[PDB]
Amino acid sequence: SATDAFWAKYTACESARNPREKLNECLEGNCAEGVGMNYRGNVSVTRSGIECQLWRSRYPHKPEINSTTHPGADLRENFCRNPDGSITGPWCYTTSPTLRREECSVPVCGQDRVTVEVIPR
Repeated sequence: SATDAFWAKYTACESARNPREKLNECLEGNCAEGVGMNYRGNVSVTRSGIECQLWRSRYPHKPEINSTTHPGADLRENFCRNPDGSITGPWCYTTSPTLRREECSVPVCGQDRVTVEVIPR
């Protein structure tokens, strides 16, 4: 990227961007800013208890999204991402053969809560 590079980040952090606290936190990948483009977390499981598959690991599911199309997105071994712009949030491809994909529960930035509720045992 470069300046496509600055927009990528700028876009993703347009809402948390005024106060430097609010805006760094965002670039600091750790919590989700609206649907979670800003997110360089560390959460390897879906909201239901399932273990995310590797981004390059391409079995049980073959991903259309691949770090080889989403220069963008940090499709770093099996963490939870949001390379598309999903309403539900940073998601991941499950390792359960009948669950292609599911979102992940992640810390929101600022008003701490959870992106989506985690399913009980």
